[PDB]
Amino acid sequence: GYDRHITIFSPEGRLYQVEYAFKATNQTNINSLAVRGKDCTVVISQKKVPDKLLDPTTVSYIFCISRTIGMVVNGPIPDARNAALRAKAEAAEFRYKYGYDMPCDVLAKRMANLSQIYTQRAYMRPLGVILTFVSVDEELGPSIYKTDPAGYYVGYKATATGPKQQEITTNLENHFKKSKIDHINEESWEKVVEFAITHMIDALGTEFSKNDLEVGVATKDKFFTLSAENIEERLVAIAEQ
Amino acid sequence: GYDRALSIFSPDGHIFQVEYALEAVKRGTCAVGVKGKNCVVLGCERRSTLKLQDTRITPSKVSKIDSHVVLSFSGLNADSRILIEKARVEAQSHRLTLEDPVTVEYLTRYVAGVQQRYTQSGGVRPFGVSTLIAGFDPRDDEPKLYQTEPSGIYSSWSAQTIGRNSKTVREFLEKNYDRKEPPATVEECVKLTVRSLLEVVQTGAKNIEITVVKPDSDIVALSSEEINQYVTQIEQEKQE
Amino acid sequence: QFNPYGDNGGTILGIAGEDFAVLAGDTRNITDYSINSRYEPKVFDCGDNIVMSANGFAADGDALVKRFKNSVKWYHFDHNDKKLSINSAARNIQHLLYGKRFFPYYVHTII
Amino acid sequence: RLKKGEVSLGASIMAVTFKDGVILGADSRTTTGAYIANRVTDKLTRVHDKIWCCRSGSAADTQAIADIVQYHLELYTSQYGTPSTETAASVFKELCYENKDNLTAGIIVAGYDDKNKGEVYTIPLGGSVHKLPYAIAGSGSTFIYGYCDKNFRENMSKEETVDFIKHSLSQAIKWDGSSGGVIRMVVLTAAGVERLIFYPDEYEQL
Amino acid sequence: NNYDGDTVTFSPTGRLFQVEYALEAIKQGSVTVGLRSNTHAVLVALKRNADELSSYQKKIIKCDEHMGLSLAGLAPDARVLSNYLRQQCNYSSLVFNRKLAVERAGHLLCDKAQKNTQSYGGRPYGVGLLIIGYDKSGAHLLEFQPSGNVTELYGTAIGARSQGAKTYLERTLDTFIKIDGNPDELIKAGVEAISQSLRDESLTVDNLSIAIVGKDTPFTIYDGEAVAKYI
Amino acid sequence: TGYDLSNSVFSPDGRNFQVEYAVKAVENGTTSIGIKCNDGVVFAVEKLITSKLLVPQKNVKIQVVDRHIGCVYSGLIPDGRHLVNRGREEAASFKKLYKTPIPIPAFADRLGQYVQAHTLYNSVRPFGVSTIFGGVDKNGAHLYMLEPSGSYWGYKGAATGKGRQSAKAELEKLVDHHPEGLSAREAVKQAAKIIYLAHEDNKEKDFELEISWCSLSETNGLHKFVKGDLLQEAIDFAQKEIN
Amino acid sequence: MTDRYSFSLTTFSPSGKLGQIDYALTAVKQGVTSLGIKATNGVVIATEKKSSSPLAMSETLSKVSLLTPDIGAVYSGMGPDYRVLVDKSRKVAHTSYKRIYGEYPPTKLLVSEVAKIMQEATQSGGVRPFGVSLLIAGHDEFNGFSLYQVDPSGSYFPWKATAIGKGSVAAKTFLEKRWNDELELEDAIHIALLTLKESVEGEFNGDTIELAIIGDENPDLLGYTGIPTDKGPRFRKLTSQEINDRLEAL
Amino acid sequence: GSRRYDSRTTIFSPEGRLYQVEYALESISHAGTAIGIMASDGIVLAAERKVTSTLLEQDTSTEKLYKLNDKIAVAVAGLTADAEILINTARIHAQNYLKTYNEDIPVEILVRRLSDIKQGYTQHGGLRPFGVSFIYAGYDDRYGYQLYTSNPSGNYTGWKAISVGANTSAAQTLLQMDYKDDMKVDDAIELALKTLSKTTDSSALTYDRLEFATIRKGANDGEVYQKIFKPQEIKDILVKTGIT
Amino acid sequence: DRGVSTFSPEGRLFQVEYSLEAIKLGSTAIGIATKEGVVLGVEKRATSPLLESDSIEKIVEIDRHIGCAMSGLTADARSMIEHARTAAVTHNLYYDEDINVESLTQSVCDLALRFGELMSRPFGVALLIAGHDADDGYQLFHAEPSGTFYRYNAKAIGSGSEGAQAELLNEWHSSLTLKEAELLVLKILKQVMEEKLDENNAQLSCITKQDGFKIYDNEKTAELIKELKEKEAAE
Ligand SMILES: [Cl-]
Ligand SMILES: [Cl-]
Ligand SMILES: [Mg+2]
Ligand SMILES: [Mg+2]
Ligand SMILES: [Mg+2]
Repeated sequence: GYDRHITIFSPEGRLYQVEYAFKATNQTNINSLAVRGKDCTVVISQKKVPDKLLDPTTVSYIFCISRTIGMVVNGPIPDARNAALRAKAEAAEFRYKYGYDMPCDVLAKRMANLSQIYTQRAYMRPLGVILTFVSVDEELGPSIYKTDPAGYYVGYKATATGPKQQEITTNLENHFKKSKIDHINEESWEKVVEFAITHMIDALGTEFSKNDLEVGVATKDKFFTLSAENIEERLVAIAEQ
Repeated sequence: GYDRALSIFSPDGHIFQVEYALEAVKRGTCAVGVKGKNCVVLGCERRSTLKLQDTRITPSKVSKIDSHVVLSFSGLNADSRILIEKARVEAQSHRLTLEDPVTVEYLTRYVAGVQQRYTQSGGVRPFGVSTLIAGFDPRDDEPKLYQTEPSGIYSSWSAQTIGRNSKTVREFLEKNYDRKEPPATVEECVKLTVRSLLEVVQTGAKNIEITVVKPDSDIVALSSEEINQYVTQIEQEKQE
Repeated sequence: QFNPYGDNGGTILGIAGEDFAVLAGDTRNITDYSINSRYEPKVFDCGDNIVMSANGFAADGDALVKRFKNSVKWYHFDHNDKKLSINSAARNIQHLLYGKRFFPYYVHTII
Repeated sequence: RLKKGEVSLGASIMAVTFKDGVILGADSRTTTGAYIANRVTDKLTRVHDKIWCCRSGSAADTQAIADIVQYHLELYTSQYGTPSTETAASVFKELCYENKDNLTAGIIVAGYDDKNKGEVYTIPLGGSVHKLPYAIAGSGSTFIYGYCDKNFRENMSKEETVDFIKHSLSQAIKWDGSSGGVIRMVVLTAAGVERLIFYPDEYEQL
Repeated sequence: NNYDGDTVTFSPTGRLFQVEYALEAIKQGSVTVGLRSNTHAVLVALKRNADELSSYQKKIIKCDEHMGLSLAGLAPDARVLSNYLRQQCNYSSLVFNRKLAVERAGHLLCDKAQKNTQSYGGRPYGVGLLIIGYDKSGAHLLEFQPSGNVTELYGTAIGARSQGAKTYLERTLDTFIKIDGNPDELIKAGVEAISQSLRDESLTVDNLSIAIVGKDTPFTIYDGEAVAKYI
Repeated sequence: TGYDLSNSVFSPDGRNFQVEYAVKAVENGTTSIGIKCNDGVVFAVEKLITSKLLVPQKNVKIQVVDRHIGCVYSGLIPDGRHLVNRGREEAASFKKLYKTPIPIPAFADRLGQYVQAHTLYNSVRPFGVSTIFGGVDKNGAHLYMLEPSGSYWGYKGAATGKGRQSAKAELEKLVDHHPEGLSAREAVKQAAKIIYLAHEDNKEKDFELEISWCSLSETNGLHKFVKGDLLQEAIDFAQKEIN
Repeated sequence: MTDRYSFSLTTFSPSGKLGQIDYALTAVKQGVTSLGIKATNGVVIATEKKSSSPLAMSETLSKVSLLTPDIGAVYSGMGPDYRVLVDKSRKVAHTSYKRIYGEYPPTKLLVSEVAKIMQEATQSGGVRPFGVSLLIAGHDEFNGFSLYQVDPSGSYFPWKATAIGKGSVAAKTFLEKRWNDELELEDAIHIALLTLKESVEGEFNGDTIELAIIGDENPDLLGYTGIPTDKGPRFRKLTSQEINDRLEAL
Repeated sequence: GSRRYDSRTTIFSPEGRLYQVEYALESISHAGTAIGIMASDGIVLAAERKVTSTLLEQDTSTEKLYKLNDKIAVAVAGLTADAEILINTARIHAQNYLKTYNEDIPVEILVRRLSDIKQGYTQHGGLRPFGVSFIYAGYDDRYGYQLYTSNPSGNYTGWKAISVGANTSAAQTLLQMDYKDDMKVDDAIELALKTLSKTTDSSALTYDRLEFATIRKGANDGEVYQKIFKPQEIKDILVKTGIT
Repeated sequence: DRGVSTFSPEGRLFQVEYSLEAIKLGSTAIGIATKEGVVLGVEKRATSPLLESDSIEKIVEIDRHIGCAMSGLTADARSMIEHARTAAVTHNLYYDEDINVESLTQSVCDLALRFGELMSRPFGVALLIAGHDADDGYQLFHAEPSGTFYRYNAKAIGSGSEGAQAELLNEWHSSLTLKEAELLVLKILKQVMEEKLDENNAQLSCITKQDGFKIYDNEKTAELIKELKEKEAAE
C-alpha cells in the first residue's frame, strides 16, 4: 500500500497523507480561538511550557506576518515556522509588486494554493499545520481566514482550532444565535479580548493564569501580541465581574 | 530528466533488459542475408495474417541508408525507424566531412555503437532490434554483410539470418552455403535466399520480399511476379 | 576606458652551451618613467632543471610562471614522479599561452 | 552618467544630526534639461518608520532603489525586528555599489535609533558609504559648501537645525537653476515623525 | 534489513547501514600503520597482491611536499579523496601562499564524505585513510573514516588485524613519541608495530611500504630495495 | 505499514518516524550542555577517551560561528559539522547585506528552517544531531537547542546526549536555586560539575572535559575557549564535588 | 534534493484501466451535486454550498467562478484542485488567446485549454490527476450559447443539460423529462432549482444555493460608458435575494 | 528515495514485450470502433460514438473524427484527451512543412513523425505511453489516397481497409469478405456502415451514435474535398442504405 | 528494486561484483610480458561457422607503443578504447612525447566507477593493456570494472582463466624469449579452448620497442601453431 505513503488517490478517492497531516495538527495539544469586534479582530491560544529549563518568552505559536496581518498556528513548531517565513516573504513581495498591503484573505488564498500543490505534487509533503490569519482589512473590515493541509480555506465570523475545537465552536455558535449578529458588539479591543478568554474558559472548563495564555490583536494599520502583564491586567477585569 | 538505470547486471552476470530485447527480436518476422561472389541479397518475411493491406504505402522491410548501403531488421518496427534515421544522417555527415561515402563496416560500427549506448545509459531501454547491414564500399567490388544486435556487438557474415525461426534457416544455410565457392551469379544468390525462407515462411505469394544490391550503388527491389517465378521453380525441382 | 594591460619593462637573455645553459635577466621593474623596484627577480627555478622567465606585463608574467610551476607539480602526481623534459615543458607552455589566444598573456617567455 | 532625456533629480538635499535626533531637508524641483518637469516633488522618502532618505540624481533610479530598500527592511523587521540606520545604509550601498554603472543615484540616508540617536550616512555616485555629522548633496550643494562648513555646529537644537537647513537650501535654490519650489523637511526624534514645509515668499527674502 | 537499501534511510535504532557496510570494506583491506614523534611522522603499509605473478597494490599517496596518506579499502575512492586533498593543498598555496594545515585537511575530508551520506542516489566512500604531515604546529597524524569522522592521534592502525598493531602502539606510546631527530629509529618502531598484525606471512622486500615526513624532510615514499634496511 | 521506511511520510498518527529514528542516534551520542548566565552563555561537552593514543586537547568538538556564536552538538559528529558550515554561510550573508552581526534568534531560525527542510523530502535524510548553541547580541544573551525535526526553543539551561536526564535534573536545580541569575565564571564551574555528574551514564571509558563561553564582561561579547588555569580550576571544582 | 519524481504516477494496469483517473472520478462521485442547463437565450449553472461550519462565511467561498466576461464555471469534487484550475484557466485565456487576438476565447477553446492542463496531470512526472469534474457554461458570437463538462482524464463533452457529483444519476433522469429545445432562460432557471432540491437535504434557500447565468449583455455591470461595441458581461451571478424570489413561485 | 514508487514504464518483459504498450492496447480495445475504407475515387471514415446519452448535444460535438489539414483527417480510438495532444502536434508539424517547402505535407511523413513521438514514450522518459490508436485518411500527389494506422508502440502500417478499437477481429473479417479493389466511394460508404451495424454492441445503429466523413475528389476538377457529415446527413445516408 | 551504487553487507559493490560474473562468461584472453617484448593472445569464439572470423576484433591498438586485449561484454569496450586512444594522442599533443603505459591504464580505470544514479551501470568487460615506455620498459596491466588495475608478468582472463593462470604460474620465468612467450600463449589457449585451436579461431599480437604494436597475420600464427605441435611431440 504505497498509496498511503505519497499524495496519490486511494481506491475510495482519498489522500491518506493529507488526512494524516491533519492528525499532526493536534500533536502540540493546544487550542486556539478567533473572534471579531467592531474595530478589531482578536485571536487567543493556549501556552503550555512543561520544561522548567525553557525560556518561556521564546515559546510562541503566534506570528506577526506583516504590520497588518497576524497568524496563529495549530501544529508542530518546525512546520509552523516554515509557514510563517513563507507568508512573511509573500506579504512583502505582494506590497513591492502591487503597491499596497496584502489583504488577509488574499494571503490566506496564496498559502492555501501552496498547500494544495503539496497534495498534488509527490516530492513535497504537506505541512502538518492549520494556519489562522487575522487582520482588520481596509476594505472588508475585521477578518478571519483559516488554511489547512488539504488546501481548503474560508472566511469566518469566528473560529476555533485544536483537540477540543468542537466544544469551543458550539459555545460560540450558541452565542451568535442569541446575539443575532455576525460579531462582538463592542467598542474597545480590550473587552473583545475579555470576551474571547471568558468563552474559552467556559468551553474548555479550565482557569488560566497570565502564563497559560497567548494573545494577538489586530487593529486598523497594526497587528500586535500582548505581554504577560497585558494579559494579567485582562484576567483581573474578568474576575472583577 | 528521467535517470533510472534500467539496464543493469544480475547476480549470475546477465543484463536481463538486453537479453529480453533479444526475445523481441526472436518474435519479429524472419530476415535473411546472403552474399554471393559479386552481390548481396536481403530476404525478408511478411506475415500473412494481415489481408486488406496497401503494399504501395506500407513501410518496406529493407531500407536504403545511402545509395550503396541497405539495412534490414528483425524485432520492434518502431525502434528500427530510429536506428535507420540516425544511420542516414551519419551517412550524409560522413560524405560532408570525409568527402567520401561510408564503408559498410563503418556504418555498421556506428549503428552498433548507438545500440550499445542504450544498454548503459540512464532512463532508456535497449533497442528491441537486430539488423543486417549490407552493401559495397566506395570503388570496391567485394560484397559486405554485417549483423548487429541489442547488446551492441557486431560482426561480418558470409550468410546470416535473424528473427523468428531463424535457427531453422541458419541450419539450412550452414550446410547449403560453401565458403570455398559462394553463389557465382545474382540468380544463384537470390535462389538460395528464397530457398532458405521457404523452409520457414508458409506460402511464396505476397509473404517474401527480396532486395538485390550490386556494386556502384546498384540496388533494386523485386516484384511479386519476379519472386513467384523463383518459388515456382524451386517447388518443381523439390518433387523428386 | 579601462586598459587591462601594462608595460613593466626589463629585458631577458638565454644562451645554451654544450653541457650547460644560462638564463639571464635584469632586476629592474618599471611603469612609465618611474622605477618600482631595483631588485624584483623575474627568472625562476621551476624544478626538473628548468629555468623560466616571462618578460613584459609582469602580472601576466607572474600568472604564467605560477601556472607552469603548478603544471610541473601535477605532472609528477599524474605520471609517477617522472622528470619533465625541456621539450615537453615547451609544448605544455604553448598550450598555456594559446589557451588565452583571444585575451593573451602580454609576455615574451624564455625557458 | 544620466541617460539621455531622462528625468533629472538634481537637487538641493541635506541631512543634519542634532541634540534630539536628525533632520532631513530638500527642495522640490525636477528637470529635463531646462524644463522643470515637476515643481513640487517630494524628495524625502520613507524606507522605515524612523529611517528616511534624501534622493538625488535620476528620479527613476532613486525611486526603484528606495522601493527595493523598503521591501528589504520590511522583511528584515518581520524576522529580526527593527533594523539599525547603519543596516539601512548598507542595503542602499549594496544596491548602489553593485549596480554603479547602470545607476545615477546620490542618496543620503538618515535615521533615529534609541541607542545610537541620530545618524547620517551619505552615499555618492561611486557607491561608497560615509558616516558624517551632517551631509549635503545634489547639484545645488556645491554653492553651499562654504556656508555649511562655517555655520554647522554639533549638538544644535531643533529650531537652530531648522534655521540652518532653511538658510542653506535657500542659498542653494537661489544659485542653482536645477533647484527650487518649496523646502520640505522631515524631523526624526524619539517623539516621532514630523513633516515641515516652507514656501518661496518666506525663504527667498532671508 | 529493510533499512539498508540506501544511505538516506535511518534504522529504528538510529543507524545508517550503508555507512556501516562501507566501514566493513575497510576491515577487509590490508593493514596499514601510522605513528609520529615531535619531529617526524611515519606511515607503514603492508601491500597486498593478487598472486605471485601480480604486483603489490600501492597503499601510500603523496598529497603535497609536507602531507600525504595511506589507504585501506576501495583504492579508487582513495584516489578521488587524495586528488581532492591535492587540489585543496594546492588552492591554499596559490591563493594564500600558505601550506595547508593538517587539521584543515581533515575537516575538508570530513565534510566531503558527509554530503555523500545525506543525499539520495549517491553512496558513502568505501575507504579509510591515515593522513600524516608536518605543518606550522609540528608533526601530525590523522585517521579518516568514511562515516565522516576524522580523529587526530599519536599513533594508530586500520585494516585487517589492525588491533594487534594498535595495542602495541598503545604500550609503546611513551617510547616512540620521544624519538626526535632520528628517522630510522621511528621507522623501526613502526615496522615492529605492523609486525604485530602479521599471520603466516612476513615482511619481504617488495611487500613492505614506508613513508616519512618531518622538520627537514619532505614527504617521501620508500619501496623495493630502499626498505631492505628495515627487515 | 512501511511508514517508517521513507522520510517525509506521515504515519496514521501524524508522525514522521524517520525523524524519531534520527533522535535515537542523538540519544546514543556523548553528553553536551548549555548554561545561560547573567550576561552570556557557557557550553560544555563530554569527550570519550577511546585510547591512550588520542592526543589530549587536540580533537576539538565545540565550534564557533561568526565571532560571537558558539555551537556544540551530540549524535553524528559529521552532521553537526555540516550544520555549522551552513550556519557560517547564513551568518556571513546576513552580515554582508545588513552590516550588523546576526542576532541569535535570527541565527536560530536560519538553522531551524534548514533542518526542517530536511524533513520535507524523501531524497534527504534528517539530521542526526541535537544542537545546543547561542551567544551575545544587541538584546543580550540567548541560549537555544535545536532538534532533528527542526524544533527549537530558547532555554535557561539545555542538555542532550546519553546523560541528558542526569544533566537536566542538575540544570533544574540551578534554575531554582538562582532566580536572580548565575554569573559567567560560576557557570563555567557548574558546567564542569554537570559533565562529570553526567559521565556516570558513560563510565566505561574515562573522558576529557572541554568548555567554552561568551560573556559581555568576561570575554567582551566574543566566543572563546576555556583553557589553562581557568580550565584546571573548573576541573578541580568538579573533582571535589563527585567525592 | 530536487524533484526526483520525473516518472509517471499514473500508469496502465493489466486490464487497461488508468487507476489514478478512475480513483479521481470516485472522488468526484463523493463530491457535492452541481448541474448545468442550456436554454435558447441563455445557460444556467448551479450547485449546493456545502458549509464546513455554521461559523464559516459561505459567501467568501465561491463555487461558481467567472473565467471570462462571457464564460463561467462550477465543479464537483475537491475544492482546492478546482480553485487552482480556475486561476490557471483565467491566465491561459489571456496568455494563449487575448494577448494574441485582442479578444476573449470562445467557450470550446478555453475548455480545450483547461482539458490540456488536466490531461498533463495524468501523464507528467511526479503528479496525480486533478480530483474534479468541471461544468463550463459560456457564450461567443459565432457559436452562441454552450455548455461543457470536463473530467479528470482531460476529456470534455458538450451538453444540452447535465449533472455531476453526489446525486447525478437521479438528477440527469429528472432533466431528461423536463428539457426541450424551446426552453426560455427563466424556464431553465426554474428547472435548475427543481432539480437541485432533490439532491439537497438541509436548508434550501438563496444562502445555501449558488447559481449563475450566461444570458444577455449587462451594460450596468460593465463599469464604464463611451464605447458602443463594448456592451458588458453576459456572465451574471444571481444574488441571494434573486433566488428566493423564484423559490416562492416554485 | 523515489526509486521505490517508480513503475518503470519503459522496460521489457522476460518474453520481450513492452508491458505498458500491451496494456495500452488492451485499453484501446474497449473504445468505440472506428473503420477506414479506401476506394479508387476517395476514402471513407466511419466511427461509433461511445454509449450516447439522449441529452448529449450531437450537432456541435467532436469525439472521433478530427481534421489535421485540408487533405488529411484522422479517426481516433482510445483516450480522447491523449489524442488531442497528438492532433495539435500533428497540425503544427503539417504547417511547419508547408512553411518550409511551400507544399502540403505528404501523408506518410506526417504519420511517421507522429508515430516517432509515440515510440519515444516507450523507450525513454519514464512516462506512460499515449493510449491512442489512429486511422489516418489522406491524399497527396505522390501516392494519391492513403490509409494508415498507428498505435501506442509507435508502429504504423498502410491499409486498403482497416478497423481500430472494439471488435476489430470480427470487423476485419467482414471487411476482408466484402472488400474489392475496383470499389467506389458510395459502395465503401455502404460497407463501412454495414460492418459497424453488425459488430456494434448496441441494439440498433442510429444517426446520433455515429460520426462519418469522406475524402473525395468530388469537388470541381482535380482537387480534394473533406466532408465531415452533419447529423441530418448521417440520418439520410442511413435511410438511403436501408439500415433504418 | 535497489540502488545501483549499493554496498553489500560484506563491503562490496553489488553491481561491480555482478559485472565480474559477466567477464567469466567471456572468451579467453592471455598476456605474457618478457624483456624482449609483450605478447597478447585471444580466443575468437565464433557463435556459428557462417560468421567470418576475421571480423572478430578482440585485440586492438591504442597507440604505436600500447596494445589491448578484451574479454566479456565486448561491445562495452568500444568507448573504453575510444577514451584510451584520445588520452594517448592528447598527451602527445600536450607534451610532445609517448604516454606511460601505467598513466594510460589509470586514465581508462577512472571511467570504471563513473556510474550510478555518468552512465547507468559498470562496464561488463575486462581489459589486458600491454605496452612499452622508456622508464618502466615492457609492461602488462589487467584493468577491471572495479577501477582497479594490477601489473602482471603474465595474466589470463575469461572463462578458462583460473586454469590458465595456474599454468602460467609454473611456466613463467624472468629470462623468457619472445618466441618462447608466443608458443606459451598458444599452448595455454589450446588447453582451455572448447573447439580445436587454429589460425582462424585464435589470434596473436605483440608489442616491441623497435617495431611497436603489431597484430599477427593468420599465416604467421599458423606457422607458430605448427612449430608448437612439433616441439611437444619431440619429447
Ligand atoms: Cl497562487
Ligand atoms: Cl522624483
Ligand atoms: Mg513573529
Ligand atoms: Mg506529496
Ligand atoms: Mg533656482
